[PDB]
Amino acid sequence: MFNLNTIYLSRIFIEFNFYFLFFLFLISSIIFYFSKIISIQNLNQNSVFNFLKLANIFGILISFFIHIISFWFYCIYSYNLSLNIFSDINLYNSNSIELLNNSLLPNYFKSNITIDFFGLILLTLAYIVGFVSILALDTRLYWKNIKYIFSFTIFLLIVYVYVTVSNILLFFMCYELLLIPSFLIVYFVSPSRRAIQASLYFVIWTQLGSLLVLIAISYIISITNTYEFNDLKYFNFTNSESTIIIFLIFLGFGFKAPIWPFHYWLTKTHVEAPSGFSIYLSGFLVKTALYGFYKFNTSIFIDIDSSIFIAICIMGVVDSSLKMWGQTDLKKLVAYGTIQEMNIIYLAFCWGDSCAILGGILFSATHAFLSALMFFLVDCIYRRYHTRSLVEVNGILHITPNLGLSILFMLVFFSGIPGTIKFISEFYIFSGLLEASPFICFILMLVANVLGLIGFSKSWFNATFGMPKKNTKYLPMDLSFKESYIILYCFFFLFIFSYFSSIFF
Amino acid sequence: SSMLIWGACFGLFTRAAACKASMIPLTTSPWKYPKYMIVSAVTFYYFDWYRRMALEQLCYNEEKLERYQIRAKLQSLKIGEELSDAYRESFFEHAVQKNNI
Amino acid sequence: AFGGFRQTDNSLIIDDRRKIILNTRSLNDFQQKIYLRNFFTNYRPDLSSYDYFAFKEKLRIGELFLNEYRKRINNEVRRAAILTPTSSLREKMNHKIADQILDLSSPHVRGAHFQAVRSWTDASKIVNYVEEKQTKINKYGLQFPLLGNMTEEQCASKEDEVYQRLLKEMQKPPK
Amino acid sequence: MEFSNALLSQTKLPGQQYDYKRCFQASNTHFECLDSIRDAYDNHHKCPQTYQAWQSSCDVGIRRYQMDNREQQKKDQLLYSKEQLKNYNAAKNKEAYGITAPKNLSFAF
Amino acid sequence: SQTFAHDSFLGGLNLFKRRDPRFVLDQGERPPYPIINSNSSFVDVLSNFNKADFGLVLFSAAIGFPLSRWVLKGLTFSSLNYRRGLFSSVYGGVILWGLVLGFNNSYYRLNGFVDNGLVWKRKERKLNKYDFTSEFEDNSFFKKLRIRD
Amino acid sequence: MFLNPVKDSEFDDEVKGFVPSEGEVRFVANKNKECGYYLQGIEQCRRKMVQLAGDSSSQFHSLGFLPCKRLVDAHYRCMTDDKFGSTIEEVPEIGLDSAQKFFDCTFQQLKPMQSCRRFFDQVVRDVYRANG
Amino acid sequence: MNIAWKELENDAFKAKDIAKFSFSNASNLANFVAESQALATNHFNTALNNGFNVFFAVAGLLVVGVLVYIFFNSVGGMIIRSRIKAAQPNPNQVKVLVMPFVALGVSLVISRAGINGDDFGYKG
Amino acid sequence: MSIFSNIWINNDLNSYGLSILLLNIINYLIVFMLILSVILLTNLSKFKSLNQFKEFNSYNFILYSLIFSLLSMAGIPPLLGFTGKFLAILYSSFKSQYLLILFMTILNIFGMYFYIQNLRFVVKKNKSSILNYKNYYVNINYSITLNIILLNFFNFFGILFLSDLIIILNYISSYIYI
Ligand SMILES: CCCCCCCCCCCCCCCCCC(=O)OC[C@H](COP(=O)(O)OCCN)OC(=O)CCCCCCCCCCCCCCCCC
Repeated sequence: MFNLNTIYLSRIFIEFNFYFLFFLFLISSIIFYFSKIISIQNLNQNSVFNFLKLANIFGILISFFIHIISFWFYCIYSYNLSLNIFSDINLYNSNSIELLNNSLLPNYFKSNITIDFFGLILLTLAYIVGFVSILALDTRLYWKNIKYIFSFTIFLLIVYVYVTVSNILLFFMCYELLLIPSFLIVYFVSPSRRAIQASLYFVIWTQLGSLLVLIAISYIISITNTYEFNDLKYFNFTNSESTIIIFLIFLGFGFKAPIWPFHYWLTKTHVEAPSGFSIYLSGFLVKTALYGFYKFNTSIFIDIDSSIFIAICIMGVVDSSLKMWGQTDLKKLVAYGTIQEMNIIYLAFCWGDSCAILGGILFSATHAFLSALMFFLVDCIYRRYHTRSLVEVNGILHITPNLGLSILFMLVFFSGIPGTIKFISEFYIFSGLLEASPFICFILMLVANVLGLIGFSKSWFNATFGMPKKNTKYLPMDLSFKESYIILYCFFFLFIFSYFSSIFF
Repeated sequence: SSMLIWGACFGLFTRAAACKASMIPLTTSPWKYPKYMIVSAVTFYYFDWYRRMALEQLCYNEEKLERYQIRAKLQSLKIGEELSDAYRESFFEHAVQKNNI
Repeated sequence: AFGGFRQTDNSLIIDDRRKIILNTRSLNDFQQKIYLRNFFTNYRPDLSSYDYFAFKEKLRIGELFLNEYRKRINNEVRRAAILTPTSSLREKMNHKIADQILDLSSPHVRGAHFQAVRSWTDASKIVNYVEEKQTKINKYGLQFPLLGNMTEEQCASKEDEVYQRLLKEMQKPPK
Repeated sequence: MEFSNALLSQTKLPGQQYDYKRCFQASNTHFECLDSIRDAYDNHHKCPQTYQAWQSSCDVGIRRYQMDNREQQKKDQLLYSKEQLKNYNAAKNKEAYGITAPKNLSFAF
Repeated sequence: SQTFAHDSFLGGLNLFKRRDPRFVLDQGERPPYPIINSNSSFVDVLSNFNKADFGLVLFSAAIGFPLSRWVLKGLTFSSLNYRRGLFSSVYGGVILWGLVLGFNNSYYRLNGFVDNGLVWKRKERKLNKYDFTSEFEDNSFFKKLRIRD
Repeated sequence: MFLNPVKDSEFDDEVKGFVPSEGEVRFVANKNKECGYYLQGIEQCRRKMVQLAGDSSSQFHSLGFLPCKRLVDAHYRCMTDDKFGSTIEEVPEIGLDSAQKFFDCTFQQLKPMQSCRRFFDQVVRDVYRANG
Repeated sequence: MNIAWKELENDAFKAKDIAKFSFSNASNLANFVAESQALATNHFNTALNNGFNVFFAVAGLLVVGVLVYIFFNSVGGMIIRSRIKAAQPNPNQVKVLVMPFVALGVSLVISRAGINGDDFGYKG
Repeated sequence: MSIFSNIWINNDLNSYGLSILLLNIINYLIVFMLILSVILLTNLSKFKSLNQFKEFNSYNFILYSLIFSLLSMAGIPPLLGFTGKFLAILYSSFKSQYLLILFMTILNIFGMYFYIQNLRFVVKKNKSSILNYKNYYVNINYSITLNIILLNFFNFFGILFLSDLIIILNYISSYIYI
């Protein structure tokens, strides 16, 4: 009983959600600019900043809500579309349906909107992680730097255009557009003094990766004078060009999604960056490298052996997981966990368009929520005890017990109890790897799920237990409602997304 | 959209941005607001005409550049290729048929 | 317009069809397309873009179908284990069930693997199997809500066709 | 350079000047002696006196440019007309306001 | 399109009306108007002066006053004599530029590059294959600046 | 489609699949790549002719789809490597039914030019299977 | 350029060829030029209008519900909120409870009606 | 540039590279003039050593204008300086020069660090106070401010209007041989 109404519902919702967000951003920006002369906080009760804050929060939430309904529409649409071509067995008829255009708004950037499952998963992750991160940045924004309240709406708009285009050039441009806001946030909002050099490291590594990706994109564009993913079906690349392109895109996207030899920038940036932006960087930003690579991996025929890339990813996993024991800073430990699971996800895209991509797609969201939760816990500890080092804080239980309980439950979920999506993603990827490489699968499993887990658990257990004897005059209070609800929502999302529709994945 | 209105909108926001950047209040020197829109509207309106008129001459130029490329290719042939059967007929067409002057 | 990349290796190319001799390092954009980029990248290059999309979807459904076969035989084994005591389960299971279990093993059925390594002929055979099942179930109109989308008008015509076919099959003599 | 007739035609001897009035008068007279009889390939021997005047009046570079322009004009005339060109230009400028969509699931290739 | 009549005070405005954005024609390309004197000398251009070049000079004389005043707005530490002399110098320079423009206009009319009141016996047929400006000009002021859109 | 009817079947419409030879797939793919220009022109010609005399009052309404016939010939020749005939009417006895199916599915039933390619390809496949 | 109807006559072509190159009936040609062989432009326009209305209603109801929820439950601490609600007259409490739920539930109901096809006429 | 039966068909413009070079030169000049206008607003005697980039930390217009000018010089994607380098790499790939691409990549990354190194020196303890005084008060120029406003607009959003500049530059470059 699928008809045209659902098709047009899905398309209209996809386009109109973007225009909703854009009009919110434009109105709030106009109000901010034209209300005062200098555009800085007035430090009184009637500051425009207040309104702006609410506006931004409002919009994201509302857009997310619309997105959810929008997302559901797509699912049904996609499902039935497949059916409409699976059951067309008569040789005389063919599915020839041509749609119209909405008469209210123009197509942004003169392009036709096309969407896929992994793009909408990325958009949902952007929505949720941006909401959490902007909630975790209230205290950092103050006199003379309130403008960066607008950063996450800009991120949402850019990622929307990124995921809703079949233009490979606009794809690359939207991928490139994400650097300036990130650098500005690290430069102007971070409180630590060491963050000035960390931003430079972030910029230089990420831009080297972007330069490699740019070389590959220029290669593809010049050889095939086209900007559509479809036209690549009618042009063949020789062995040399295919090898050059695959190496360039792998290295360039592995600079951002940190492969083994390039994670120094990520470690420094997480150690020095503000907590909210750290949540955004681990939860969502690195995933932008997985998406683009996937697209460029799937549109080209490559006739090379993926053993070198698989070995690089596995070396990343082993190197990151072996370094967890000797970490006393909790934020660095969370960064290393992020590195190991990012490399695990990046491994799943080393077999092309095979069924290995489903585990990677699910584990991207799994890591997004796990990293958001871990960095939020680190932020709570840092704001409570004014430190994030095991040698300075322990016995988080017995004083503010809710934080300790959250730490222990986070450890359980990271260990991967069979009731959540971490176990599902591990099962997918490890089944495929065991069939593809048994000894490699065993080695990777032992290194990741035992040694790294033991180091992680030692560093986190020692902080939770003990006696907080040092400074009783300055000991803090327990969690607030905001932090409790954020942690509970992360747990709930993991457990309940273990129940998503099986048509996908 | 109209280029005249787009230019007028450009001048309006340019003046307000200049007032903010100089830390002078808005509503200061108000007569500059209509002047900026008038100047900016005429400026971008002429550019719209010039860019369209440059495409026309560029397209007509490529017709002449079409002829130059063919003759440059024949003159850049390596020696011994002029009478080769791959280029012999095309070379003779320009040397003989195009001797119409 | 499609372009190309200048080649470097020096090697003679013999075109017996056009009766010409070329060099790999002196190929223009068009000659590179018909001499170096002519290889196939599909299971069935003879199909159009629409036809290969249908073929690919049918192949995915066929892999899922073989996986479903294995799941069904496993569930039958579980039912036999619950319903039949071990004093006679092995012999009954050895009758007709063990062979089917071994028929749907790792090479024949993809299972939990990343990819089913099939040649183009194997993919064609799987797609043909799926299409045979479809033709069997389509002539009875069994796939309206579950695996299809017909209008109200088409439903009445389909019902009339299926009714006539069922009448024709019933009045035939037994084989 | 070194390949364009346009840049070579601008190269002249010292103390060499062109009388454009006489050259264009002779060229117009010759092209009106032609264009009354129409051929796919222009035959100057059918207009001998005007051909001689044109050769003695115009420089070699000017004559080469004139022949190239005449060939281009003859090629263009056989293919296009004013009304269909106007209609095509209007249609192209009208569809420029819209967008271009991919042709998903094609048939031709 | 229609151009200003020559040998009249508004003839110089035809300098701003063009058919193509080209600076110059090709070596063998025919000028838009018949040629009066291809190989003109200095006195040939002077003898061709008429009301249009004098109108160019008059326009230079009119517009030179605000330009000279605008230049003079930048003077400091000056006396009346120096200010008056500098104003006279700037005004005379603008007059000289107007005379140069009139000389160029007369030369162009002699060569046939601009409207000189003559028409070719045979029109050079042109097929408007590429057209991005006809309707835009017809719905604008720019139809005045274009000849045969 | 690559299903053959089952003869002496217990029920009415039972089919069995088959896979073409590697030579047939190669030939069809190469000819489709080398002759897709004619295929696109048929789609454009078919739509263009109706746009000019779709009404029955037009002067040349009687001719119908005649000029596109030329394209239909060229494609055929291309798809047959000029080894059989200059026009589709010279197709051998095998594949003649598929030619009628293509003509019915292309003009009498103005179907999207997705199903019509299947019948022309069937003509080519039948000719390839018969001859060599 | 050479694909036209000038110099084309039925004399050259044989009848059978003409029979396979003749136009279909008027209805088929009209459906072909209008591209309405399966669905009509009226169907498409109605679907666009319904999608427009559904999106506007859903977005408006969602924003109204969330604004009223935030502005009714963001007045202070728990005791302050309890005192304010107790001071509120009965209709005001009824409104500040009910109507955000009404807006959000109506948005969800509209979405559910959007995803379900219950207008199909092959029932019974 | 192929031939079929003595008919030549070419899909190459042959004058694109000159237009690309002109675009690179013009973009560099625009960004350079932006940063020099920012300098010319201020008191010139303060900028002697490289660490004195801190002197640009006076008020939000100067600081952000120079931060974005430096990022544009470094070739950061959104800004104007990126487009010229991107088109240079595209033209090099079109001309099939991978060694030139590699050497330009090395030069680009080293120069990018050379540019962004000064963003660390901009950090200052307090406001710099780098403005000239006139009539007892700081002299803030409005005309140079408006010029910087226009240059900032075309630095931020010049990638949207780059097509027209490319059209004009190719039109100019098409006259080279004709
Ligand atoms: C209210 C509305 C009423 C109705 C509308 C009324 C409108 C009336 C006013 C408009 C008409 C007035 C007359 C025409 C405008 C004045 C002349 C002018 O601006 O000319 C632009 C100039 C012309 O050159 P062109 O014609 O190409 O010359 C070749 C042979 N003629 O063109 C050029 O110089 C060519 C381009 C030069 C190179 C540009 C590209 C490279 C540089 C790009 C970046 C520039 C950045 C800044 C550089 C410094 C300049 C500020």
